[PDB]
Amino acid sequence: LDLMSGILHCEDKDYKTAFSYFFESFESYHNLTTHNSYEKACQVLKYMLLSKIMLNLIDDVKNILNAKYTKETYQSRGIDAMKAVAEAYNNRSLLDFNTALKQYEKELMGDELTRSHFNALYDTLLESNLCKIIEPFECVEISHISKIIGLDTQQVEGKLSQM
Amino acid sequence: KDYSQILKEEFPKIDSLAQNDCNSALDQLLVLEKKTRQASDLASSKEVLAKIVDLLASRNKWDDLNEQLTLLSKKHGQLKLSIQYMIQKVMEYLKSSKSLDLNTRISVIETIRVVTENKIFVEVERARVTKDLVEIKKEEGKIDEAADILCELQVETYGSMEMSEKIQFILEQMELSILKGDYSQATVLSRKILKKTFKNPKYESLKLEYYNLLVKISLHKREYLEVAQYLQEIYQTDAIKSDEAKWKPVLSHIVYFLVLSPYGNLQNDLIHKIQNDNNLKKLESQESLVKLFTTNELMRWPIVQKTYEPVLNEDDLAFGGEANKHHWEDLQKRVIEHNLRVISEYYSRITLLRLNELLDLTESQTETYISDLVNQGIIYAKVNRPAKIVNFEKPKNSSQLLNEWSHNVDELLEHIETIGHLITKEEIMHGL
Repeated sequence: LDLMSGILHCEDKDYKTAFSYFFESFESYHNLTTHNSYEKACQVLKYMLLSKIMLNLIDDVKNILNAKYTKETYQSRGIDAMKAVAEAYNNRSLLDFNTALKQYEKELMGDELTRSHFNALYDTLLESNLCKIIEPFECVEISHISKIIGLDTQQVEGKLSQM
Repeated sequence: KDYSQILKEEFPKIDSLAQNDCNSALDQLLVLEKKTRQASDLASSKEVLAKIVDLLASRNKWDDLNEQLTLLSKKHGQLKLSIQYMIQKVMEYLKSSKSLDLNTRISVIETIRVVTENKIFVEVERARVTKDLVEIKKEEGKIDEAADILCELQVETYGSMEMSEKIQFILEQMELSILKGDYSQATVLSRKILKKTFKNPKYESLKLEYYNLLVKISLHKREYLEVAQYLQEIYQTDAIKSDEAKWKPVLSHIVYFLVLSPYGNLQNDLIHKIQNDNNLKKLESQESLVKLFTTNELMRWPIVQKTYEPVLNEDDLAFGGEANKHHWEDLQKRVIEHNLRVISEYYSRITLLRLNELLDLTESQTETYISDLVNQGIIYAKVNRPAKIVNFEKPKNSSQLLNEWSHNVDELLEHIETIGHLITKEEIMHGL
């Protein structure tokens, strides 16, 4: 019941409320152990980290994966896939984001529910990628920005006037 | 009384195997129990109850001896505190026998329920028993089994007992945690024993572990802010137990750590240091480089960086050395930061053609380190690509420009007031 509660909050965002149901659910699936399938507990761990990424919090994401008592018997490439995404989201670059995007697409993106979130992060991190390019303030070349991000000129200029 | 006649009680059982020794211990168990119970602290002789250990030692396996301690643990044992003096007897024949009993010694520790289960903690014995089992695991090549045993022992801390020896027990897991491959486990242990021993004076053997474990954890972290902190604390304060010949070169690595760290508040403290200027020339050579932070032109630095590396690629008393690339990996990144801080505090604007010649880098490598310092909130510089210049002047509002002008007006009144009082002070020489 608490699992499907936070899922309905994905459309209207406001992930601070959905995180309350995701945190309380992890204690329920962890106490079941052999009484249920281990795959169900792995999906709950994904909903907690992906909800904190939308809230733009780096420390709260690293407090779980780096903690050995949070994962324990639950580990896989799909769980560690969010670690590379969190590092790419913190650095705000499409180089490390797209590197693990197509590699884990058969694992991390295998869930159609969470797939809609990565599509929003495409335009979200791209606007965040421009923040790392504008670090030397103003007086930068538009053509020089397109060569760094590696996209079309019309595609970059469309996202520059958006922000 | 009856305790002095124990030698003459059984004549024949001394020269034989004496299979009835198990029955003789049970007969004395019920008799001496009613005469002591929990009333008298020390009444019955501990040697009488521990005599069964000396009866069968090298003439029988230790499996039957552990069964006798199990029955005494479940029963009263003639006293409630008698178990305290029984395990003290167990620690004698262990180191005096060895031979083929080293392999069976592991089963002896695991069989005893006092060292395993938690008790009233009158022992101050089992702490060394647990360490003996871990030393066997380290000799067998198991890094994980050695660190996991002492991890649960440090959870229960005795009230007082050993003071300086207990510190070594707490610091023992920190040494085996890094060997396990995780340095984050020893971080929690450094936040407990260090605070309690901060105000207490440490002896010679106490500070030997802090000289290593404190800088060893941050060694793999590659963070030099914590390396030059805990090291200088033990170095500057006391540290008179060591030899002054090897004590001076320790400072040579301390100054080298300030360059790899993002500056610090300890740089000016070592400039006025007495022992830093004199004695070893490497101490003054690295100290002379500290005054060059503001005057850095980057011109002569790679000449020395490629020629003289006394503390750079050669480490002895601190890091012990790793590789030539590892020590120079973060070295080149800091030297660039030393130059950019000077230009930001000197040049208001400079062309990219000249800035690349001063940094000895390309166009891509130049804007890489400059843009990284902007996000860290250190240097704010506006790079002008069309003009091919970088403006280091930060913008100021109208209130900030008028505020600094107000400090000058108040400063001019100080010079007017100072000179006003100097006329009367210098009137002695003028009116002479």
